[PDB]
Amino acid sequence: APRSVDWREKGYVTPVKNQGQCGSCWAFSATGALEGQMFRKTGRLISLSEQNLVDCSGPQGNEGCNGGLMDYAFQYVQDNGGLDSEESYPYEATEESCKYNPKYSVANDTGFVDIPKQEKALMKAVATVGPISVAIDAGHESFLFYKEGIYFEPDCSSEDMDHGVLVVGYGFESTSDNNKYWLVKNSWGEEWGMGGYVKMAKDRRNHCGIASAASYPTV
Ligand SMILES: *[C@@H](C(=O)OCC)[C@H](O)C(=O)N[C@@H](CC(C)C)C(=O)NCCC(C)C
Repeated sequence: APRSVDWREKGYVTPVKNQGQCGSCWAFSATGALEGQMFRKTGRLISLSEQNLVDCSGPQGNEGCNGGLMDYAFQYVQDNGGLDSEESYPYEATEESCKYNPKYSVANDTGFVDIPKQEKALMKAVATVGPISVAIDAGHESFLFYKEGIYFEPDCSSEDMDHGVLVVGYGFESTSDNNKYWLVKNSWGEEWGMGGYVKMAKDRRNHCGIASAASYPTV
């Protein structure tokens, strides 16, 4: 695997979005990964509807603004046979009745792959697949008010993950102990962190659980 990967450099990643006051992180992490795989497949980068997932993927186990899972979202897209564009079904930060329209479907997937729960397995996936949906422990004020640099929270849990985000690459901080990081796309707007991104400690014992719930859709 390469020592450094950053899929934003190759056009795989839409601009940072903002979930607002809705527990819909799972939907944004899911659209992020599917946007990456659809771009690899077609060469077209098209923003996808988190609202479609919020309103319609209840049968697969998601709960709208009361949470969900990226794998459930990938299953909905497979079950449903498509997912609408962001443009045609824009984000509302509240759940309403399902309004999926196949006429505006711009994506599909055939399932998903759950990655083994090891950071080096996550590294290979990021290097060979593209952006990867992951779960992290985001429940600390150090993370809420994160500004820049490599985030490391000694109290972070590797099993109490609560926030779905997107790993778009990894790297190392030039000038050899605790220098590696994951490049993570968050869904809290472009003002949060580093243009919406956070560098999360890598190879420091699965910090904040980043490798415990990693997955991507198959297209
Ligand atoms: C994520 C979120 O929006 O928090 C940022 C404020 C949601 O809380 C959420 O869906 N969390 C989720 C696990 C993530 C995807 C790692 C969860 O708790 N799922 C179980 C709840 C059930 C509705 C599936």
